Amino acid sequence: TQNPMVTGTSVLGVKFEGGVVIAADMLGSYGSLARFRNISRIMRVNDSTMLGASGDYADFQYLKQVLGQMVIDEELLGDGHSYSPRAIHSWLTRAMYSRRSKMNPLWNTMVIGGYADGESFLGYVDMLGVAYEAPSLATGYGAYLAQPLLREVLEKQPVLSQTEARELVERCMRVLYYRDARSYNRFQIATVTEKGVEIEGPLSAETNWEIAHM
Amino acid sequence: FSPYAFNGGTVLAIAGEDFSIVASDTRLSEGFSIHTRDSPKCYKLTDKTVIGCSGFHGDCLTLTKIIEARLKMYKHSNNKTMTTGAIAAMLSTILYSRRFFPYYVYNIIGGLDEEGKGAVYSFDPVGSYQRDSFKAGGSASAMLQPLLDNQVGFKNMQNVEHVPLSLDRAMRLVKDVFISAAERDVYTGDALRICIVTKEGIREETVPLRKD
Amino acid sequence: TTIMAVEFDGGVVVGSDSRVSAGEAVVNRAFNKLSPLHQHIYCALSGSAADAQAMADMAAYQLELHGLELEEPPLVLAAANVVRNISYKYREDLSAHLMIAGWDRRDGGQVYGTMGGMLTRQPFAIGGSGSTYIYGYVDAAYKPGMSPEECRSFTTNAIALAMNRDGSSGGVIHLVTITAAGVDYQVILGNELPKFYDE
Amino acid sequence: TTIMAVEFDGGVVVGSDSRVSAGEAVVNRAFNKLSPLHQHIYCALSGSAADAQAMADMAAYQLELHGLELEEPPLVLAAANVVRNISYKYREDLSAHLMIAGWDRRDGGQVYGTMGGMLTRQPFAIGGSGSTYIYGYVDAAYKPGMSPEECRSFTTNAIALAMNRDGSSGGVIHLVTITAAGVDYQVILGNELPKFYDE
Amino acid sequence: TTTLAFKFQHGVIVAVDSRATAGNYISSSRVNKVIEINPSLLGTMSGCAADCQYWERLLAKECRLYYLRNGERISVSAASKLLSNMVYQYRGMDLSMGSMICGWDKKGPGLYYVDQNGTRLSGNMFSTGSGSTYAYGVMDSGYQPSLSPEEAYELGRRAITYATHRDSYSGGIINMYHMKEDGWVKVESTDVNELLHQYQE
Amino acid sequence: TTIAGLVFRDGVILGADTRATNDSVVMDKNCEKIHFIAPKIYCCGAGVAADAEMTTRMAASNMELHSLSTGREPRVTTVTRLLRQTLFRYRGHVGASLLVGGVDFSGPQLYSVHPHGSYSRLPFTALGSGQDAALAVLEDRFQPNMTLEAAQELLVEAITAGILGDLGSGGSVDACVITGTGAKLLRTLSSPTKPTERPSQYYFAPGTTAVQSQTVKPL
Amino acid sequence: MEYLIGIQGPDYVLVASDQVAASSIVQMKDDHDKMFKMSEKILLLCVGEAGDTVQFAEYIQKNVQLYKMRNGYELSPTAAANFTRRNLADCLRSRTPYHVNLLLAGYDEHEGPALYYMDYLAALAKAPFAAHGYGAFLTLSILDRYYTPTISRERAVELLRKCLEELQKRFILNLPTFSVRIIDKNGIHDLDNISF
Amino acid sequence: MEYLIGIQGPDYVLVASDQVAASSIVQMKDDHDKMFKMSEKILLLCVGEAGDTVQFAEYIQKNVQLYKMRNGYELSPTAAANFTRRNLADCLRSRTPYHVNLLLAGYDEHEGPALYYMDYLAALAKAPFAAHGYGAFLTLSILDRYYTPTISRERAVELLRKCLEELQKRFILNLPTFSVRIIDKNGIHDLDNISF
Amino acid sequence: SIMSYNGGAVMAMKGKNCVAIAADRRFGIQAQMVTTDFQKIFPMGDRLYIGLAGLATDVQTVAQRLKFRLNLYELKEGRQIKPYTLMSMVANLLYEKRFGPYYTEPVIAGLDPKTFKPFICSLDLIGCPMVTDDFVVSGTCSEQMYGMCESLWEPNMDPEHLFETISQAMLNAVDRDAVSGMGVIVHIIEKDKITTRTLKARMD
Ligand SMILES: *[B]([O])([O])[C]([C][C]([C])[C])[N]C(=O)C1=[C]N([C]2[C][C][C][C][C]2)N=N1
Ligand SMILES: *[B]([O])([O])[C]([C][C]([C])[C])[N]C(=O)C1=[C]N([C]2[C][C][C][C][C]2)N=N1
Ligand SMILES: *[B]([O])([O])[C]([C][C]([C])[C])[N]C(=O)C1=[C]N([C]2[C][C][C][C][C]2)N=N1
Repeated sequence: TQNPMVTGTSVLGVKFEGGVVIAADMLGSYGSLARFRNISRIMRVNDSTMLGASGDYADFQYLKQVLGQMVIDEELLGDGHSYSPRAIHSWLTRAMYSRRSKMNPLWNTMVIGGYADGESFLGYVDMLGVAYEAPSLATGYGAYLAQPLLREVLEKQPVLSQTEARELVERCMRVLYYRDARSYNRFQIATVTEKGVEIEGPLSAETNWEIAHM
Repeated sequence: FSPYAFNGGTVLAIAGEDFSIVASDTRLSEGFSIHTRDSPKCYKLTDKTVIGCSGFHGDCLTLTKIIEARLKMYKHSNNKTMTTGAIAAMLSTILYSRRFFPYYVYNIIGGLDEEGKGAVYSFDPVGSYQRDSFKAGGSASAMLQPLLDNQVGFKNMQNVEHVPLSLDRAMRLVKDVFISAAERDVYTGDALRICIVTKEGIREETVPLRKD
Repeated sequence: TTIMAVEFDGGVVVGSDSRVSAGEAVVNRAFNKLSPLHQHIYCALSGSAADAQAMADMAAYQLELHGLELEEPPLVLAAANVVRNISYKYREDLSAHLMIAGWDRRDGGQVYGTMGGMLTRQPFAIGGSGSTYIYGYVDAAYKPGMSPEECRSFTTNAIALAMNRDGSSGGVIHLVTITAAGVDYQVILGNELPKFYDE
Repeated sequence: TTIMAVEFDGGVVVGSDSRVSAGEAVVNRAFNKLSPLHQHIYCALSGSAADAQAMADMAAYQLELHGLELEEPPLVLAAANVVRNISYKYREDLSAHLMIAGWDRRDGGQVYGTMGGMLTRQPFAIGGSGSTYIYGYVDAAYKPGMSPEECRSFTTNAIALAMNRDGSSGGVIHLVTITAAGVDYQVILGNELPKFYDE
Repeated sequence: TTTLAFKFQHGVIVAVDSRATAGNYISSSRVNKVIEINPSLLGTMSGCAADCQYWERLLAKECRLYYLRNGERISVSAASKLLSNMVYQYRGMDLSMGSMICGWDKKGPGLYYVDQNGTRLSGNMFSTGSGSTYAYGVMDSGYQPSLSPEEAYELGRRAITYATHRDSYSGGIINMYHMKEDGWVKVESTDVNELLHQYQE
Repeated sequence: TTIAGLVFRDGVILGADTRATNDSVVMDKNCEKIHFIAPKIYCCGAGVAADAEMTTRMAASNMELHSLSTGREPRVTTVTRLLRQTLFRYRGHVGASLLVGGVDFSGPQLYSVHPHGSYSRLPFTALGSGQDAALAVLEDRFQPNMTLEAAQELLVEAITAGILGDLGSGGSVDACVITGTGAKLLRTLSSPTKPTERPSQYYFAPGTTAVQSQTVKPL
Repeated sequence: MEYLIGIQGPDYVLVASDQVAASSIVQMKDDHDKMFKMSEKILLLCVGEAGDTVQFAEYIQKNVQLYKMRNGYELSPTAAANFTRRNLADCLRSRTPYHVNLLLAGYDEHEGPALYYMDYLAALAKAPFAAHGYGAFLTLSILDRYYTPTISRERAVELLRKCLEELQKRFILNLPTFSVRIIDKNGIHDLDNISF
Repeated sequence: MEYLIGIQGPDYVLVASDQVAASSIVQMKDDHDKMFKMSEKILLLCVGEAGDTVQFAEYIQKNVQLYKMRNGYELSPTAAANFTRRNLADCLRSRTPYHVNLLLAGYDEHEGPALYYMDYLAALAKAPFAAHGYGAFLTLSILDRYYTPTISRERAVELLRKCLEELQKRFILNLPTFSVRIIDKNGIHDLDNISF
Repeated sequence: SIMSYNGGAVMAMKGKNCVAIAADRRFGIQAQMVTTDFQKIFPMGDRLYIGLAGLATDVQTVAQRLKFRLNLYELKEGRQIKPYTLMSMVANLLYEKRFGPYYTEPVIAGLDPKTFKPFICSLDLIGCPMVTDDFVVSGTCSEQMYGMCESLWEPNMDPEHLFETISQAMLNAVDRDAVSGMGVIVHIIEKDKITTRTLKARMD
């Protein structure tokens, strides 16, 4: 996939005490045109893993299909073993790298969130096969706009509560709406804890336009 | 579309009489942004071998996994652990198999040889390699190598005793060159990870670097 | 960028979005694209910010001098001609469409499109990257004999529809109504814009 | 080319223009872009005529066989999936967007956009080169709970607005209404198309 | 890179420099540019370090297999032909290797030049690398077939030294070998800076 | 480079980092990026370093002539008109990206001026390769009519975000506070980074360096 | 550029070629043989792209020799020339073509002396005399001016000398020595080198 | 490619150059002089792009001669070398640059013998010996090996012969004859041509 | 690149009441070395020197045009130029060729004519100044020079220690650079004397 058609913008992710939260807007962009304003870019993988994706939407749908089948296949066995967030992150990394090596990349940047054995997981996988883990993540334009704010809060308070992480994410979504031209004021927030994966949406950020009068 | 990305990072290795040091910074980058400040570039292969990699992180992750599998395969068919020099010889052939679509990785191996002396091997991306006394690789490699030539190799000095390098001196020197490299190289920073390989095993040490 | 101007009996209504963009980054989210060339003459800017700003200033200067020499308020057609002249002469170098709208005692409310050096008088004009998405909308909604209130409502709706679809448009909606009585400015903020099918 | 499909309670309304173009020349001014894949499933073609025709035939064949094996009428989602599969697999070679619309006993009237291998279910969809000019129009005119008559009127208006503005669209308007009762075809000729602001 | 070899009355002399570079950066001054295939066979390297290192090591493998199969030890002429056929399969793919194969077989001292295009030439003297034109000038001016061993060693050392003085891509130390009937001997490993200062005085 | 400015209740605060890089190597660890245009008008420069330097010097010179002839305090609008008319003339080739701030008779004014000659008057702006990071801090925490100390803290946090997030920025934060009363140039207002202490060291004795020739010339 | 030349007489064929092997600006070898003996009465003169000439010539040589081993008699010059062209033309549109120029000289028991000219695109032409390389531009007219069909071998050698002398005076390249061979009913004979 | 060479002794300067004028593959002239006499004690050796060399050299020659006419004394080699560089560098960024390589040899009353090397980009360097062209790659090391600062003119001529002999054996181009001149306190002297 | 066509490296170091400037002596065209005594450091006053690295032709042209300007300045003003004033003069000269630049990066080192305060700075090809308190480098091996300077430089060094420091910095830096070297020249500028030394260096 050298020419991505419909693409999604930034995906945010931050760890908190006992879970991971990820956010993404519901926009499917066709160049600069906001073509699909109601598409979910966040997918539940299993009970402990969630996936957010930016970039080519068709590639994300294909990855969602393949990943979804894998999980179903594993569940059929009923042997007591299931894919952990780390294992899915590793699988995705190999998948992306393989595609990139044949000069036919899956044009996506992904954020993997998960909670297993009392440990929160947050992984990043780009289209070139570049992968790593961090306390907070932001793809695309979020790397320049959201990440700085996220990191700043984590430099003063490394361990956040669920409520703090949620509020911090909403603040980032507002900034993205103000400064990213391919963004849309309609997003989803997915949370993974010990109780499983939950997806809230659609949500909107409160916007201030006081400066226009100035 | 480009299949590569420059992710920065610097790796250093120094061989002593009965030790080898492999050190690296922990910043992972892309463009002008930082992906993470906690990505060490040195992996343990065996109890007396460490590899330091730098370059395109996509190839760095894949090559390390491939080497790790080849060490297990070698052990199963030869009934022993691969030595530092056999790992160096084998890595050369793995890098040369992608001679037309290369791994963009600069490797440096640090460990002990069969006589328990420090050994360092440096590689270019397509497999060419040689044994050296010390070596810098990656983003700040041209800043560090001249200083190691003067302070460890004693080049350009007259009336100087060529004493053997001790672990203590080698450790301070490693910390100093990385502190100097973090000031000038934009890709080098955050933290320094130092692995010391001796006959007693591999010990690790972490030291902070400038965050800007 | 989305700009629009409508003629009504006795004056004009001109409006635009407030987004300045550099690729995918919003460099200015509250920019005023409506610029006065004279007391009752305005121009809407679209295209390159530097070119449009330079052209608008050059024209304002030429019209000011012209007005003091002729001892009377400049006609809207004269302002359009001055803009057309500059736009045509430097067509190879300039990438900006300066839409002209205003009121004078001879012809009343007039709207002129002067893109690329070509001058055309229209009952209503739309420009900028976002105008492509509202062509169908304005062709079906426009009715002759609209009042200023209706014109203001018509303009607000069209701009709002374009801002939602066009990535290069957004922010707030600037609105100016020009008549014999004077210029009336108005700003419709993000939370007060017309709402249509969004999901 | 301009295509559009709308979902209504009990079925779908799908329509399109009839222009086939080669640069500035009209090679076929009365082409039928609405193609049946099965008894109650249709697809609108946009983009390359050869690619769309080949894809539609491949799908019709696959769905026909599938229907005889399962001993029942194929679901609209299955038809969309089959089209999506072909469209995604050959994304590098194919330049055609096959919009899917139909009726089945499980989900009723459904509209699916399958451009580039991405499958999305929508209450209404628009495609082709001419669809860019009616985005604003459909966002302001669409209302939930529309009847088939209203849906037919809504579709005709939107297509007419696009045909007037888009050089690649024109001719007549093909219209098909699909329900449980069957397929109803309709052709709105050039002299019977809706008229809006034209001068 | 500068490598040279010549036959004289007492065998073959082989000498090289030891510099490797990447652009203008000197990546090493201690590269070994002579491969010892067996005790009567040597290979020199010039061009891309990975291509030279890999294909010459592959020749060494083939030479060893030949000896186990035939019980006889490959000749210099057959070793060079094996190398030239190996790299000829990748012609046009941007391999970069200029090698000299030198040894002593049943037909006496042998010297061949082989390169990445498939060129294979037998000769009395050769020079390869970016500093090879400078080496040729000094080597051809002082070369005589009746040179004594010490005189041949001196000519080899002077030709490499003057090439490293003029060519930016050559330098470091000179590794010299002497190919004889009973096999090769490593003559010396001298730093070219000590040599040039002693010639300058 | 990260440069930023905001309008507060009584004036303008300008901010910058102090790192100057040659490609990917740090050349200067203490480059002054906030330049004097006039007593109550300052400028922060990003983009091509020699263009910024020459452009601001030419402007300061022309603005000084202007104020000598008129006998009055220069207006911020004049600086913006001189700068933008010069930049448009060169069609973007003079790569000067500037933030112009000052206080005149009409109050505090902040402008951003871009290389092709376009400009915008705003209550807060950021420029340079660290601009998105600084702008995120402003969008998240700016309020109109802040007090001098609140504005100083906000601008410092915005520059600091660029310093820690952008590899083209680093070093210290410099600030310029401009009000009706005074100008406070705070070169080195915050020093968030510093070279490590260094464990061991190196020492060269007397004649460690071998010398070939020597001439002494007395003055 | 390399130089090849062939002169066909009533009952013999005379061929000559330069002995320079070059690498960029330096002559690496000054006594390189560009002639390949395919059989007792056939010579193959080949020049062109480095690597290709030897690979191609050797391939032909091995096949010509194999024919003799399998049948008990040698392939004629004409059959050999056509075999060479066939092979060269087969690789023309392939991935690995042979960029070589050649001359095939031979003596057939029944047919007599033959000289064949072949370019890199595999066009085959029989000729009384021919030359390859940049030097052919300065010597072909000389052969046109002095060559007769009944020229004796002594006059042919003098005619060849005339051509080679022209190269010494007019050509920009340094070609000081040439290999000279003659093919007749008694086989291939080595004549003295023509040096300057 | 043309060949230039200069060797500076204690009280003289020795220069030599090839005499070949070429057009593509043919030597149109075999006795072309590449040396230009600027003054009684100054020689200008020039090679490079066709047309440029003569146009440039003549321009310098006319200006050097004009200086002598206006002042009554000749410009020194150093001043002449700098005048040449200044002019060459001025046309470097212009529309009509001069693609020439040169050597300026001269003898100054007070300063003695001088040899100047100048490339086409107008970088000027004083040197004990120098060479221009492809041949310089094969002869510079020879000068490095045998040259001493107190070399006599008889030994210098032998040293030059060594360099020229190397060209005959190693260089691919045909350069059979060289112009040899010497400049000292008695002016410019023509030595015998060195031919092969 | 045009800046590596001739090679070369220059560095200036500040000491306690003194300055040091050094450069390589190699003049070469691409891979071929032509001479080993090319001048890169020119005197611009009693205690003021300028080092130029980059294209050899522009190195000579810039030095000559600067000498022309400085000479006229000294006659008109009747005084010796200040180190900082020279930096501005040089920047102005390089900026005039904004679109068609001289390919050279000058390095200035000296002591003020009245207070003898050490001054060093470096400019780029366009004319942007970089006044520092420690050292400045320029040339094909700048990365290597930065490394050596960053770890070896110390504040308040006396003339002897400063000499050793800059010497070691240049020697080890040029040894890792293929087109730089063939000798090193060093100038130690003190208030009362100028010391010029040539170092024993590698000639390969
Ligand atoms: B609109 O999108 O057309 C808008 C209208 C202008 C303000 C008249 N134009 C722009 O968005 C725009 C942005 N820019 C530059 C981009 C690079 C940085 C400086 C501004 N130019 N026009
Ligand atoms: B429409 O403009 O998108 C239309 C839709 C098709 C019929 C599905 N396409 C075309 O106009 C069109 C024309 N052509 C070819 C042009 C060259 C001659 C053969 C037809 N392909 N698509
Ligand atoms: B020599 O200069 O030819 C030398 C000989 C080798 C060591 C046997 N070669 C090299 O120095 C050399 C350079 N490179 C690559 C060139 C392109 C950039 C990466 C290095 N490989 N060998």
